[PDB]
Amino acid sequence: GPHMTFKALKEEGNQCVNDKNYKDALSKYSECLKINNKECAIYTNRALCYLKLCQFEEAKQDCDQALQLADGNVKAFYRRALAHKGLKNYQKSLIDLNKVILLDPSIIEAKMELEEVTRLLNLKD
Repeated sequence: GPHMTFKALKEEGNQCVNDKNYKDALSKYSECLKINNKECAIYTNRALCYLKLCQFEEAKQDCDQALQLADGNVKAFYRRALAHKGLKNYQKSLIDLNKVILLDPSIIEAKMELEEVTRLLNLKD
C-alpha cells in the first residue's frame, strides 16, 4: 500500500502548510522527527506552524534546533525573530533579524521586521 517515508511526510506536511492547517502539519513534521532529526527544514517549517498557532515559545525552540543543524539558516533566524517578537522579546528578535540582514540583506520582509521590532522595543508596552 502507501509507502509513506520521511520525504512523503515532508511533502504532505507542506500540503498542510499550504492548506493553512498548520496544526496537522505539526503532526506530519513530527513523524519526520521520528525518522530523521538532521533536517533543519522540518524544524524551520514546524516553527512556522507553531507561529500560526501563536506558539512562539515552541517555534523559538524549533528554530534553535534548526540552527543546531545548520548554523546560518536564515529561515531559522527569521522565524525565531517572529517567535521572540510574539513573546515580547524584542531585543532577542533584533539579534536574529540583524543576523538575517547579515546573511541575506535581499530579504525585504526582514527589512520591515527589524524596523518594527525596534519600535516595539522602544515602547514600554
